[PDB]
Amino acid sequence: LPGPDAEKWYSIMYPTRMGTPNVSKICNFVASCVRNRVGRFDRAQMMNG
Amino acid sequence: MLLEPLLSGDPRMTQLAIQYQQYNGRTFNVIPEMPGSVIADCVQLTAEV
Amino acid sequence: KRIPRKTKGKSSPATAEPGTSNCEHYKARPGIASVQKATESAELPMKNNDEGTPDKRGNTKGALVNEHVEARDEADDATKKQAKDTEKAKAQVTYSDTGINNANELSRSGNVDNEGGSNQKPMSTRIAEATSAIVSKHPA
Repeated sequence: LPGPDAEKWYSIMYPTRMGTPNVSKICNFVASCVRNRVGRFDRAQMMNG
Repeated sequence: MLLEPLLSGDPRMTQLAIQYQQYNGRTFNVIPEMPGSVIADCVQLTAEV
Repeated sequence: KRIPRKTKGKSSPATAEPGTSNCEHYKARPGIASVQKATESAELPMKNNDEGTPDKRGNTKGALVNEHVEARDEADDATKKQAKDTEKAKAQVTYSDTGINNANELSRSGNVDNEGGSNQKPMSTRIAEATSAIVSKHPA
């Protein structure tokens, strides 16, 4: 998404993207997640480029 | 130019073909059949090596 | 030997001879210089359409503009070039403002990338940002 600051936005938008190093509650949630359900998964392309 | 209009989004091609349609929906596909190509054969040979 | 290159790439008795006598007496009937100057007008290959194409680093090169507006301004520029080549104040053979409604035509531009999104931020900065989001440093 556009804007001058784009650092925090990937971590906020995608909770299943981070690593799971420890047995903290955040990683306890993230290690109990599915992984093929992140980002784009469908589009409708009608013209070449 | 060389290969530059093929870089217009979706470069994952297989084979080139050009076609038109009449008014009644009938089309005419023309698919030129490629001969074997020397640089790609050499790339496959050096990949085997 | 030692041929030059157009582009850089990786590295940053008595002989009377009664047969021939070459002086004069035939003029070119359509004209040698005129017909060959037409030929070297026609000899030049087509200029390239590098718009909407990736560069070395991966960013789409060209200006940020709507696709249809770029196609219409491109027809405008071709009409002005035709006017300068026929040396009138208006090109008699015109490419724009024709009777054909062509409001759906699109010529390629730097607005759209290869995947299908916009180029408000270039792809190198987008990739660098998406990988600089997740880093980690040493503890104090």
